[PDB]
Amino acid sequence: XXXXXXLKYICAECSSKLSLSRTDAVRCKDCGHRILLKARTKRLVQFEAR
Amino acid sequence: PDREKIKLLTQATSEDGTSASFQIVEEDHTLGNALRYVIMKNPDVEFCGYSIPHPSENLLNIRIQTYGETTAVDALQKGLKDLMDLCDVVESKFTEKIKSM
Amino acid sequence: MIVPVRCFSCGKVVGDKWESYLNLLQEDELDEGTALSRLGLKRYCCRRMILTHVDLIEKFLRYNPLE
Amino acid sequence: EVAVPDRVAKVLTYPEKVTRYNRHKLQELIVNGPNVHPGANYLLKRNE
Amino acid sequence: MSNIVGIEYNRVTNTTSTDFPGFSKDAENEWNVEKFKKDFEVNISSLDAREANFDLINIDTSIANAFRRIMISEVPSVAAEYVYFFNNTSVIQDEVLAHRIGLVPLKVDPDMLTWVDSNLPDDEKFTDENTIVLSLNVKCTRNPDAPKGSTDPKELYNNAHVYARDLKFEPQGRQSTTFADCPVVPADPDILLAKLRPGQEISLKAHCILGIGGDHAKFSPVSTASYRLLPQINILQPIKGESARRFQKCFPPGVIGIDEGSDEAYVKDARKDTVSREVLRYEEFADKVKLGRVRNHFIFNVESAGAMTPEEIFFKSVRILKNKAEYLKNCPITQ
Amino acid sequence: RAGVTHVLSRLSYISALGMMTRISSQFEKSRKVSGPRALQPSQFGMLCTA
Amino acid sequence: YQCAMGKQAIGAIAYNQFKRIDTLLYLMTYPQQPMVKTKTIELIDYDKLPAGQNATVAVMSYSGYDIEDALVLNKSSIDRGFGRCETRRKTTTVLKRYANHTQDIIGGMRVDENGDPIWQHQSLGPDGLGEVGMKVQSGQIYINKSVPTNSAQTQYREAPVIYRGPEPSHIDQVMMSVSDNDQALIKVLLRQNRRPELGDKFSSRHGQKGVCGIIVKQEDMPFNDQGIVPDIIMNPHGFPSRMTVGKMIELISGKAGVLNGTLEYGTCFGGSKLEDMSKILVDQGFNYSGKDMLYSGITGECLQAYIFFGPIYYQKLKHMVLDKMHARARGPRAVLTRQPTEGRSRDGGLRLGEMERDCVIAYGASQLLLERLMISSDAFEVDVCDKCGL
Amino acid sequence: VKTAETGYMSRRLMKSLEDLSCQYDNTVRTSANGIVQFTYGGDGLDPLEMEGNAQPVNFNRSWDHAYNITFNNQDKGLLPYAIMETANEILGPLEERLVRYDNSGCLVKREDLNKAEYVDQYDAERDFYHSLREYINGKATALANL
Amino acid sequence: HYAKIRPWRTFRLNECVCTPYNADFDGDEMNLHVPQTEEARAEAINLMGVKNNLLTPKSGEPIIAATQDFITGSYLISHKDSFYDRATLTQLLSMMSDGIEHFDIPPPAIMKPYYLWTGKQVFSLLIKPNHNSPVVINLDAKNKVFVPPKSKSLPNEMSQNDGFVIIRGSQILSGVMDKSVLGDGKKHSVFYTILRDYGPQEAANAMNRMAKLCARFLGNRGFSIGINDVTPADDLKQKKEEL
Amino acid sequence: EIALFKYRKARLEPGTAIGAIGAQSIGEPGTQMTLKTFHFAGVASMNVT
Amino acid sequence: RMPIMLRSNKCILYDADESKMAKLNECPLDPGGYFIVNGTEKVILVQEQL
RNA sequence: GAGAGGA
Ligand SMILES: CCC[C@@H](C)[C@H]1CC[C@H]2[C@@H]3[C@H](O)C[C@@H]4C[C@H](O)CC[C@]4(C)[C@H]3C[C@H](O)[C@]12C
Ligand SMILES: [Mg+2]
Ligand SMILES: [Zn+2]
Ligand SMILES: [Zn+2]
Ligand SMILES: [Zn+2]
Repeated sequence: XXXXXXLKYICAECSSKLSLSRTDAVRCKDCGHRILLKARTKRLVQFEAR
Repeated sequence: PDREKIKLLTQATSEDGTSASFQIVEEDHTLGNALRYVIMKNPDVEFCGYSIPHPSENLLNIRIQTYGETTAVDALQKGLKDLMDLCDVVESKFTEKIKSM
Repeated sequence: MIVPVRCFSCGKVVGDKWESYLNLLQEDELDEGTALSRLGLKRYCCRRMILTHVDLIEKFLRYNPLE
Repeated sequence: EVAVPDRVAKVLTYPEKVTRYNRHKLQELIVNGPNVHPGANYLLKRNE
Repeated sequence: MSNIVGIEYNRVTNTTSTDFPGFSKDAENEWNVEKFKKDFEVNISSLDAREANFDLINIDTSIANAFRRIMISEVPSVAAEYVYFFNNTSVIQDEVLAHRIGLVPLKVDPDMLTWVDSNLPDDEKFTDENTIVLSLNVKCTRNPDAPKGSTDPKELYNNAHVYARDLKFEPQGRQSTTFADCPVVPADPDILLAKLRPGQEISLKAHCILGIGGDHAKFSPVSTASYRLLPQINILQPIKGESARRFQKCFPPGVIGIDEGSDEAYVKDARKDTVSREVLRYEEFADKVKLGRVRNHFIFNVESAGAMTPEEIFFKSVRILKNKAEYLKNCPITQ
Repeated sequence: RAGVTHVLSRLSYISALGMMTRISSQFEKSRKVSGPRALQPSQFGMLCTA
Repeated sequence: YQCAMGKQAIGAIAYNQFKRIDTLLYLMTYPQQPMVKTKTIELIDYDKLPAGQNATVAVMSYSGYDIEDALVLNKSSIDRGFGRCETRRKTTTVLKRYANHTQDIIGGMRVDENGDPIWQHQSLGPDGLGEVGMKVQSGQIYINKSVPTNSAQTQYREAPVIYRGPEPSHIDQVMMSVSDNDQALIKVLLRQNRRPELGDKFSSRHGQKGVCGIIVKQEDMPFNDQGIVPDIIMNPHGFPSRMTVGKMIELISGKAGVLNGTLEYGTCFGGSKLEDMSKILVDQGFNYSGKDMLYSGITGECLQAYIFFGPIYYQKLKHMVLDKMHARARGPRAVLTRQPTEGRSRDGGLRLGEMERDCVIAYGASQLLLERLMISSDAFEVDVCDKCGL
Repeated sequence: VKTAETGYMSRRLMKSLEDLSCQYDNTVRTSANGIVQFTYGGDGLDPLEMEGNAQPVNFNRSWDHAYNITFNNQDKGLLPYAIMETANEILGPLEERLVRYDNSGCLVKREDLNKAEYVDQYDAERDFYHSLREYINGKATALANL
Repeated sequence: HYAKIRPWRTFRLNECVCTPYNADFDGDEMNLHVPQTEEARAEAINLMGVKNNLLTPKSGEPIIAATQDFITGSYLISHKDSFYDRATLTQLLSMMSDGIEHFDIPPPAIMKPYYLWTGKQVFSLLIKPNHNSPVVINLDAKNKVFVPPKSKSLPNEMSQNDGFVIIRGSQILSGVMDKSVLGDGKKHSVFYTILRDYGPQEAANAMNRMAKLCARFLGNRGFSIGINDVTPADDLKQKKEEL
Repeated sequence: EIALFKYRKARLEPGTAIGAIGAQSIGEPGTQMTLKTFHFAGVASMNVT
Repeated sequence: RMPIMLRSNKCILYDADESKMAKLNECPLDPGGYFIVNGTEKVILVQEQL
C-alpha cells in the first residue's frame, strides 16, 4: 500500500546567488546591481494535471 | 442492490402502468438512444423517448407508454434484455471476425 | 509557448512531430503542406496545430535570469 | 426562473423566521452550516 | 429511401431509422435475435498496431453512435493526474508544465490498476495497485565543446530539451513484479515536454491514476473514434464519352473510372470517396448521377494513443455498453 | 491642459501599438454636434477610417 | 467593433513578458498565428506576438445555449488547452524611513505549537516575503510588513499585505530593491492560471463578440467523416443581420490554406481570391463552399443540412466572469450617509437608482419599494418631537 | 448622441406624471387629490388588456372560439330572429342599468337621449354594447341572406 | 424570477425573457436583488412576476416570446416538407417536455404508404399534449411573408406559401409558425391567445415546451449559413450589371 | 359571455400607477427613435422635424 | 535631468539589435515613443487642434 | 481625484 507522495536571492544582472544578513545592504556583490529576485522555494508544491 | 440508479416518477406514471416515466442517474445519450431504439422496436410500445433535463445534472428521463397489454416497466425490462442480446451478438461476431482475420 | 501536446479538436498527439516538422523545412526543404502530410497529419485540425504555431519560448529563453 | 451561482447563493441570505412549520428545515440548515449550500449563515435569537 | 439517405445539392434527406413496427400497416421489423444475428456483419479492413478500420454492417445509427461515444469517453485509461514539483526553474509556469505532462499518453495497459477512492486522505489514498509513480529530473548545463556560436541549441547546451521519454518509472511494492515485463513508458517518447537553458532544472514526481474520458480529455484512450456511412453512387443514364472524363474530375481519383474500350464511366470503389457533392453543381449531371449513403453500414476508423490496441478498445466499448444495460436491468425499479 | 499623458496600455501587442499613433480631439464633449464626430472624406489615407 | 475589441484580446505581449512586473498582465498559454493573415500584420509583427487561436468553428444552431451571440465551447478541447490564460498582478510595498529615524520591519513568520507556521503564515517564508512558487488564498499573508506606532521601535503595529481573492493564485516573482532615496521597495507578482469557464467573452476578429454559453463534451458534438469535432459552434444567426461575409470568406480561405499547408492573406482590397480557395477545397475532396456534411453527436445520424465547417481565428478577451462576479449581503457602509460602498474592491451593493425606483413605482409595489430603499439600504430609528418637528 | 437626450427626456417625463393613480371612483387623480381625468382615456380601459385595435374584445376571434368550444354535430341551429332575441335578452338588461341622468339630475325623456348635450360616463359601455349587437346582427343577417 | 442554483458563475435566464431586459449575452451584466421581507417578496412575485408581465404596458402586445433561432426551429419543424414517423415524433415530444408529460398521439396525417405525422401536428401536440390540458386555441393569423392565393375569391388558407395560419381546437390546421405567430409584437400570437384565454401559467408552460423543443431540434437537425447562401447566381451578375 | 367577461376584465384596476406607466410608454420608445429623414407627405421642399 | 523618450536619439535602445536589447531586458518588438516616469509607461498622445 | 475599456 501507500505511495509516499512526500534564504537565497539572485542578482538580476550577474545571476548569482546571494545571502543578505540583516542590515548589511540590498545590492549585489559581483556587480553593483540593485535589483534582487527571491529564489524559488525548496518546499514541495503540488499541481493537479486536470 | 442500488435503488438510486433507476426511479419511477409517480406523477407522470398512470394507474396500472402502461405509461411510465423513469429517471436514471449518471447517464447520457449513450444509453438513452440505444434504449429508445430497442424499446421502440417492441410491437407493444406506442411512445418511447428520453431527454436530459439539464446538462448540469447527471440525469435521464426516459418515458415509455405502451398499450393496455404490457406495463411500461416490463417494456423497459425487455428493452434492456434485448440491448444485452444485441451487445452479445455484436461482441461475438467481432470476436470471431478478429480471431479469424 | 511550445507546441500543444495534443491537437484540441481531434486529440492526436502533435507534440512530438514539431521538431521533425522543422527538419522537413530546414534539411530537404519541402513545402509546408507536403511536410505536414508526410508526418501523418491528415485532418486539418492537426495541420493548423503545427502550421499556425509561434515558437515563442525560443524568444522567451533569451531573457533567462540564471545565465 | 433565473439560475444563480452557488458561489453567490451562499452569501445572498434570506432571513426566514421559525414558525413551527419550518423549524425542522431551519435547524437542518443550521446543522449544514455556511459552507454546504443548503445551509445558513447567521442566527439571530428572539431576545438577543 | 429503403436503407439509403440521399445527398442533394442543398439538403440531406431520409436520415431517420424507420426499422420498427408501427412504421407501416404491416408491423414488421419487430426486434428479435436470430434475425439480427445473421444480418449483422463485420468486415475488418487494414488493422495496425495503433489503428483499426472495421466496417460494421446492418446496425442502426443509435447502436453505432453509442459504441463511438463509449469509445471516446467511457473507456478508462491511465494518465497523470497529480504532479508534485520539487524544483522548476524553467521559463514555463508550473501549472502549464503539469498540464503538458498530464496530456502525455502512457503505454500502461489498464485493468492492471484499480479505481482510486476519492473519499480517502492523500496519505493513504494512493496504493501500489492504485497509482503509478513517474519521475522526471532534468538539469540543463552548457556543452564544453567548440562548435560555431549562435548555432542550434542542441550542440551548444547539454540536455536543452526535455522530452516525454524523460518520465522515468519507479515501482512500489508489488509493482516491482507485475510491471517487470512491461514498465510504463510514454506512448510517444518524442513529445517536446519543455525547453530550458543552462542553469534551469525540472524535478518532479507524478502520480498517474486511472480515469475516464468524460472526466478529462487526457483520459481518452483513442485520438478520435469515428465512423461514416458507406458512400454510394448510382450512375444511371450512362455517361460514356469525353464527358465521362469531366464526370471523373469531380470525385476523388480512385473512385470512378472509364471502362477501357467502352469509354463508359463506372464506379470503381465508393469507399475512397468523400461526399463533396461536386457533380451536383454542374447541372449537366442532373439525371446522370445519384449520390447517397448506406444508412446502416458504418466504417469505423479507430486509432489509439498508444495505450492499447484499437480492437481491444472497441471490444471494451461493446462490453461497457452491455455492462451498463445489465446493471440498469439489475438495479431495482424504485418509485 | 489635463490628460495629455496616458498610461501605456498593456493587454495585447496591438493594444500597446494602437495606443501609440493615437489622436485626441480638442473638443471636450461635443454633446450633440455631429460635425467633429463624423467621418470626413478628406481623411482618406490620413486617418484610420475604421 | 473589431478595432475596438482587438486591443482587449489577451495574448502574447512582449518577449520579456516574464521578466516584467506590471500592474495587470493577461497572457495566452498557447497563442497561435492567424490562418488568414493580412499584409498589414506582417509589417506590425502581429504574426510574431499573436493574441488568439485557430478554433475549428462549425457555424450551426446547436444545443440552444447559443441564441443571442452566445457560443458553444467544446469541452475536451479546453482540457487539452484552448483559451487557457494567465493573469499576473503586482503588489508593491515601500518601507519608508520616517523622520524619527524609524524604519518599517518586514519581520514575520509566526509559529504555533510543535513548530510549523500558522495558517495565515503558511505561505510566508522565514523572511516575511512570500515563497516563490507557493499558493496563497483568502488570508495568507505574503508580505508581513510592520510599521512603527510612534511614526509621529519596539511598538510595531503589524500591517500585513493580505491576498484578498476569490480563487487561489501563486507567487512567481518577488523583487526586492531600493529607489534613489535608499528606501526598501518590494514588488511581488502573483500569477493565476485561468481556464475558459462558462461566461467568458470570446471575439471573432469581425465584431462577433460573444460569451461562452455552454461547455459540452466531445462526444455530444457533431463530427465529420474524419472525426473532427468543432472547438466552437457559432450560431448562424450572427451573419444575416450583420453581413459579415468577410468572416465566411475567412473561414473558406483558412480551410483551403491549412489543407494546402500555407497561410492565406485576407487584406483590404485584395487578398486570396475565393475562386482559388474553392479550387483548393474541391481538390482535397471537400465541398467547394466549405460546407461539410456532419453527423449528429447525440443521435449518430446525418445532419439534414450541410454545415459550414472550418478554422476561424478566435481571440479570447479580457472580460472574464471571474473578475466580474460580485455579491453583497452586509459589509462596509459609507461613513457619511451610512449606505453601502460603491466599488467592487469594497464589498458594496448594487445601486437601485431613479430609473429602477420609477420602474418599481410603475408596478405599484409599495412595500417592496419601502423595503428596498429603506429597510435593506439604510434604516435609522430617530426621535422626533411631537411639538417642534426636530 | 441620442441616448443621453432620450434618458433626460424620460427622466423628466416620469417626474411630471410620477404620482397619478386610478382612484376607486374610476378617476385618474394626482397626489394633491386634484382630478386630472374623470375616466382614464374616456373609457377607463387599460391598454395592457385590450385585444383589438382600440377595442377590447376582438369580435372575430372570440366568435370563432365560442363556435369551436361549443360545437356539437347534432344541435339545432336557431333561426336568425332567435339569435337576435337571445342577444337582446342577454344584452339590454345591462343597457337598462345605465339611465343617462341629466346634468340637473333628472332623467332624459327618451326623445333627446342622443342630444349630444347629455353625454357622460357609461357612454363607452353603451357604445360597446351597441357594437356587440351590431356584430351579432351582421352574423344573423349573413345567415338569413344565405 | 424564481431562483435556481447552478454551478457556473453567470446569471442564466431563458432567452425568451431577454426581449424585455434587452439582453445581449455579448458580455452583458445584470443585477439581482433579494427582498428581505414576506411583504416585499410577495409583492415582487405577484406584481413584478415574469408570468404576469408577458405583455408590455405601452401597447399590450406580447413582449416575452420566441427570440431568434426559436422562430427558426419552429419554422423548420412546421415547414410542409416535414414528415415524421412514430419514433421521431415520440423523440420530439420527449424533447419538448422532459419525459414527464403524457402525450395522446393523434392519428397520422399520412397513413397508407407509411405512418407519417407533420410538423403542424407536433406543434398542435405541443399546445395541447393531453386530453386533460384545457388549452384549446382558436386562432387565425397571417405571417410576415404572406403570398395571397391565385384567385381573389379564395380564402387566405390557400396561400401560395403556407402563409395564413388557421388553428382550430388547438389543432394547427394550416400555416407555418412565424414571428407573427410565436414571436412578439402581435396580438394574434399563439402564446398571446393561450395567455388571454387560460391565464399566464398555460402560456408559460407552452413557451417552456417550445424552448425545450427548439433547444434540441436545431442540434439534431442542422441549420447552417455558408458562402453558397450569399453567393449570387451566374445570370444575376449580368442582370445586375445591365441594370 | 366571453365578450362581457373580457370587457369587465379590461378595465383599469383601481390603484394602478397609471402615471408611471404612461410616462414610460411615452419616453422609452423615444430611446429607439433613430433619426429618419422625412418630408411633408410628398413635398420634398417642405422639410419637417 | 530630462526624461528620455524610449528609442530616441538619446535612449540607449537607439540602434540596438537583438543582443543589446536582450541584455537590457527590452523587447525587440516594443514600439517605443513613451516615457518611463516613476516606473510607469506614460505616452504623450498626439493632440489635434485648429 | 481623473484616463480608458465595457454593456
Ligand atoms: C474486460 C476487458 C478485458 C480485456 C483485457 C480482454 C477481454 C476480452 C479480450 C478481447 C477478446 O478476447 C476478443 C479479441 C481476441 C483477439 O485475439 C484479440 C483482441 C480481442 C478484442 C481481445 C482484446 C483483449 O484481450 C480483451 C478486450
Ligand atoms: Mg449585449
Ligand atoms: Zn550582481
Ligand atoms: Zn487533430
Ligand atoms: Zn420639541
